[PDB]
Amino acid sequence: DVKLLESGGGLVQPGGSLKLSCAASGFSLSTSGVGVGWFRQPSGKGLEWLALIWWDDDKYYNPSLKSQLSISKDFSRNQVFLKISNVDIADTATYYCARRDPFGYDNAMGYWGQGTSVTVS
Amino acid sequence: DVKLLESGGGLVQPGGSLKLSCAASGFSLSTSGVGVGWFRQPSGKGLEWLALIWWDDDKYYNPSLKSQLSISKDFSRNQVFLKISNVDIADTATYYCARRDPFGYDNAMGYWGQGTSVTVS
Amino acid sequence: QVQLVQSGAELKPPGASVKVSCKPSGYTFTDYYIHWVRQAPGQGLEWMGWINPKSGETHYAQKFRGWVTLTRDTSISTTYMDLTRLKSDDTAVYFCARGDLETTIFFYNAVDVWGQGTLVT
Amino acid sequence: QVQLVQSGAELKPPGASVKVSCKPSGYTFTDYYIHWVRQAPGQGLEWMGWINPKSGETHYAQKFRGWVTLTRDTSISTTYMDLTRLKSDDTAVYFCARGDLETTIFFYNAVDVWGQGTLVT
Amino acid sequence: DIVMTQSPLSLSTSVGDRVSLTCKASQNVGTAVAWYQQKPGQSPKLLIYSASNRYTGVPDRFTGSGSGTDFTLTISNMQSEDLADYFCQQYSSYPLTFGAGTKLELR
Amino acid sequence: DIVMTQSPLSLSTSVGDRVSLTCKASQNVGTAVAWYQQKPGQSPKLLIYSASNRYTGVPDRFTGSGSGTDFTLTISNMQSEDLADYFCQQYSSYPLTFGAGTKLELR
Amino acid sequence: CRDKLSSTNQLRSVGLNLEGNGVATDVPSATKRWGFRSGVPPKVVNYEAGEWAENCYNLEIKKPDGSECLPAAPDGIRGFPRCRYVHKVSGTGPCAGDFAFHKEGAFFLYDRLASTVIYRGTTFAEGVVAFLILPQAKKDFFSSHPLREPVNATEDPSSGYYSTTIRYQATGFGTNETEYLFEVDNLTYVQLESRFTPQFLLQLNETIYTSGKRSNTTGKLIWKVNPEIDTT
Amino acid sequence: CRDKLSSTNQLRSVGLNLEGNGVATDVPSATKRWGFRSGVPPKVVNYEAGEWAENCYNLEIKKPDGSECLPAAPDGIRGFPRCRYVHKVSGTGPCAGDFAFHKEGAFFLYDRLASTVIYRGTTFAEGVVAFLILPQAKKDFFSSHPLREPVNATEDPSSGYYSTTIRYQATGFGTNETEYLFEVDNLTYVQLESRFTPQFLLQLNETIYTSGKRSNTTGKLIWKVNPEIDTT
Amino acid sequence: DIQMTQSPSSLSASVGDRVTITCRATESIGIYLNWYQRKPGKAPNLLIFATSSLQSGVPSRFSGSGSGTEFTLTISSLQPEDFATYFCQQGFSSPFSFGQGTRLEIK
Amino acid sequence: DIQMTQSPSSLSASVGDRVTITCRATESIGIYLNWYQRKPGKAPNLLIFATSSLQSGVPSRFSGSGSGTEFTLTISSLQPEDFATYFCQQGFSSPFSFGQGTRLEIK
Repeated sequence: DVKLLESGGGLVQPGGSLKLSCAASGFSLSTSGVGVGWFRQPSGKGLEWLALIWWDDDKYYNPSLKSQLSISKDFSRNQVFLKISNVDIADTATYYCARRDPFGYDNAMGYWGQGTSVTVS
Repeated sequence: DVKLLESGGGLVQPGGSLKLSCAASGFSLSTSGVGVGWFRQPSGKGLEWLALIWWDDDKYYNPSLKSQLSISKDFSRNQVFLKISNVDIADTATYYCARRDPFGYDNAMGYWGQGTSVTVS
Repeated sequence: QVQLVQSGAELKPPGASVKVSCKPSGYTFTDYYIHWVRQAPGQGLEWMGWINPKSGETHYAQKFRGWVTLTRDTSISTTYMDLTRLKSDDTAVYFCARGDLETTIFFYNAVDVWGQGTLVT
Repeated sequence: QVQLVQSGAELKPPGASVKVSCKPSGYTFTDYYIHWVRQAPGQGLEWMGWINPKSGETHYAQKFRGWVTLTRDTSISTTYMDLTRLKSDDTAVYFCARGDLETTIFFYNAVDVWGQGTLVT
Repeated sequence: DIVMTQSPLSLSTSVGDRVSLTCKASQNVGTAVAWYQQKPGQSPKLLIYSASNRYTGVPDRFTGSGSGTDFTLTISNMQSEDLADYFCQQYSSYPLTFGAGTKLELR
Repeated sequence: DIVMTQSPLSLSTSVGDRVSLTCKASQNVGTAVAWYQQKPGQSPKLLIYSASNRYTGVPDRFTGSGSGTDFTLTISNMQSEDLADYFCQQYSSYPLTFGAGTKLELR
Repeated sequence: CRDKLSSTNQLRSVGLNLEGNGVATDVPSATKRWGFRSGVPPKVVNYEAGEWAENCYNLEIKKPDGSECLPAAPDGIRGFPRCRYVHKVSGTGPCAGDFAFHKEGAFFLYDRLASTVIYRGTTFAEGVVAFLILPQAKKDFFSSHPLREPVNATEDPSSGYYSTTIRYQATGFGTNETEYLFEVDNLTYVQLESRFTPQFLLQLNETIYTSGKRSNTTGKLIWKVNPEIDTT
Repeated sequence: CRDKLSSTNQLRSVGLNLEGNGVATDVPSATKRWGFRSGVPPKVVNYEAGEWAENCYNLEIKKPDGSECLPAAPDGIRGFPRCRYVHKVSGTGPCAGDFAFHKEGAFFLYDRLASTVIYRGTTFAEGVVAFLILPQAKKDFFSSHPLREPVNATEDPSSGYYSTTIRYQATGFGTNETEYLFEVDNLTYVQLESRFTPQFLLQLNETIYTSGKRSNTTGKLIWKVNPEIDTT
Repeated sequence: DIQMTQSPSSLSASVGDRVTITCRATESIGIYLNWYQRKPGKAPNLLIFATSSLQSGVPSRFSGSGSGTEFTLTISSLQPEDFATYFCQQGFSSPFSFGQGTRLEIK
Repeated sequence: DIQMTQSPSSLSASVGDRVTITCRATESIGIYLNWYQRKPGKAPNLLIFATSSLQSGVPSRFSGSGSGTEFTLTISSLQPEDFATYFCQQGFSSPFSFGQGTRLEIK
């Protein structure tokens, strides 16, 4: 079983930046298997960000949020990163990324990984 | 007017040889105009040899007679020759060659030239 | 006729430098690639990389140890495989194979025209 | 750098021979066609023909007078335009133009690299 | 692009109650949806592939239903250990959204 | 290949007699023939082009006739100066041959 | 091979297509013939010009470490000869070598230029360098030859070189490690080394695109290409 | 033109057809491009091989003085590359030059050989010498190239190179003095520089040959070619 | 024996002038001929390769081409060295005759 | 780092013998590699050009070709000089490793 892993992380001053990240232990990251989901805010309220990450195309679920975020990945290691900047204090969460194996075009990316604790001060 | 000319000639020992010949003064010998007729025996009796001379093909009217004859020509000068050999005494004549302009395929070669006096002893 | 004349053998006593001359004759000094190969006695040849004497570039395999660079005075008939950090824990006989400079490289690994060699201990 | 060094001028007195040296330097002795051109003073150049020094062949224009052949010792740096039947009724300055031997002949009439010349009277 | 709603968080149940859940959307999604559930203190797990199919290890009580702007989740029976916040999503547009989570009280 | 005959040498005429000549051949020549005449002490001259046509400078008394194995020469009138040995030939084979010459006596 | 004229006699001067050996590729077999090298210096050739051809390639390759495996980006002019279609192909596997050298003598050419090495971007018809020609044939033969061939070009290249794609996905590299998904309109299909040239793929952009299409926008289509699907 | 590789790098090695410049001839226009020379020595080329082509020539030329203007008869092997048709052409005008040299750089080739000069007899496709090729392409490309092209030859050359004639008559020589009667079966026709290639002439060997033919055996036909006759 | 006719006859000239020179073959050739030029008191120097390509080290100002019987040298922007006598060497065949023609002068 | 594996291991041999030697690339290459041979106590001499063409001055007896990972040297009619050690130099890429393998001996 692949273990989706999370790293970040921890306290950030507001208006700051953080390269939030995840990794897939035991996984062969490749173009096969499409991509990875991305952190959702467990804090609630309710659901937040997902990323449309394709091995050849990082896409933004809600591009207005790009004022604080951008996305990139590593294939030499199974890793993915989030370029957090201009942090909003309302966004603190343990943040769950997820990587379900795609069902071909039906890229239903569940399979949540480890939590982290994003906080601000 | 082209003058067909004849040269030879004169006395020949029997069983001998003679390069009998003719020439066309004032003429442009060429492949145009086809060819030339060839000596006929004026001695008679009656008609004798004609040659089927084409600028590209000397032909023999009666090839059995080739034991005494063969034919060749010069274009650098308007001249034609007969390779007489093994002479038959019965063949003495003044010998008239002729060169009528051809009527295309109708190569009616009249236009007799000068006489010569072929004799033997 | 190329003759890449070369320096005599020496015992070590580690930490030595030891430039190795490879002096051609019968050849325009900069017109072929210069080598740069070595082997422990009792061992197959080690590629050392090569140099483009026209420009002096290192190419580049022994830079991994960093032990060698070449002196390349273009006004003289030789080059020197300058060595550093030489140790007696790696004896070798150095040699100078010749390549084919100023050509498209379809090589044709350099011919071991020379030969002799320089033992070090 | 080709330099086809050449013999001094002389007055005639007809019936003279007079070889004319044309001694190259800066050139392999037999690797280009050798000339062999001349002119009366007050006159345009006369081609004299040329020689293939690799085999010594005459080529061949002045053979019409027959006045010239060349001495071609291949162990020396010169050839001689040997002349015969020289007369004072045809003065000239001889010259030695150079061709392009061992090539397909697309010529390119020989260049008058030399020059100087040899006047004869 | 598209928004979604789900039946309210405050639902109440007892063991063995057959239950169902619903969601709604502002666009006719066709069958491009999925359902999932999560329990507090735990990462979420997916439940329904497409409009009806279920993910591996999902209990035999669960199948999806509906199409377009309206979907439901059929859950045969109830077990107290099966309480979870339940969710659903359209895949037809971006950003993707989930219906509000819901859970049932053991009452 | 082909042989030919002609009316006999011994013919006799007087001035203004219309006359004609004939020849025969062993093959159907079609129209490939010619006629000529010669006078003693003189080179010959051609008379009839093809089976009927005449050569330049031929008198208006003369035209050819016939085809194949049989040909004739029509000569309107007679003049004593027009006597000559007359001949004809096939061009259809080689060797080419002429009919025996003929002439008419002034009697 | 000095012969008599190898020394300085003029030679001229255009690239020729390697397909004259019946060569065709499924895409990876082309890369099978090249790979990468090696820290050996690159070489280039100057040409009067080179041949137009139906099949050529555009390339970018990536490394998993983000380098990303770029082929050199030379300052030479990067236009290239008309080619009926080209295949841009892109992405990792990695370049262990520092450049994408040919193994076949396959000069890569564009704009009367060629090299022993593939460069980033613009198309690389592959070929060999012609040498010959009478020095004055330049005023005659060259009017139809590629130097003036644009003057004598027909209008049919508009149905010709215009008909190309850039969508191949080079997943992985080498004969033991690669796959070629083919994109269409953010759709993908399983690679088919048993099929060649985008006209086939065009059917997919006119048929499976018409139905069996990504009506479901959850992601790029990943068509499953069953051999039965390939057959029908 | 030394470049970097002109000195000794291997080059290979076949003749190429001059018709790539749109060249075609009425027969004398081909000789217009050659004529004869001059007492300058002849040159030859060694090839691996050369190109098959639809149009080539066989020659013998004569002098009115009986010399007769013969082109040299070399001891090289005289087979030649397949050619769909050839035109043997023969007879005077005279060779003032001592050989029939090309003026165009038109190497005359047969049997992997070529020369700057036309030789007696066997056909001379005309062309230029290719130089290039990877040294190992000989085991690959050459299988379809003229060295092994007979292996990959189709059976269609039987309708191809088989379809040729030898009947042209070169009366006179040079642009101010020549005519080309065309023989058929001891028939001749007026030259037609406005028509090209024996297929046209073949109609004459199937039509005017069928009627308007030399039924009259007095001599070779000399058809009068009226421009109306040429037209119809 | 094709003569190398040449014209214009010698001409007056000045610097910056553009001029042409032509050769007329006695017979059409369609093949290369070469041109030379000379300083007075000196041997001629090849000026242009027989194929109408400049001899190496010749200035860009030099030009010219031809076919058949006509070959035309051109020079643009005359310079003082250009008052050299110009010539039409026969090039392609025996005997290799040498044409003569204009040179330039000012007075 | 493609290793140049080589086999056979050294072999006994005699004059007139025909033998082969092969190299095995660690990875397929399809590209040239070169072979060398050496007298004992001496530097190796190129034996064959990397493209499987003999080095100049090499006897006709030498042969061999290959593709992919396999390259096979051949020798026919062994002669006393052929007991030299043979090698598989890497040819086409960095690092240019040098293979080792059979040499011939008799006893």
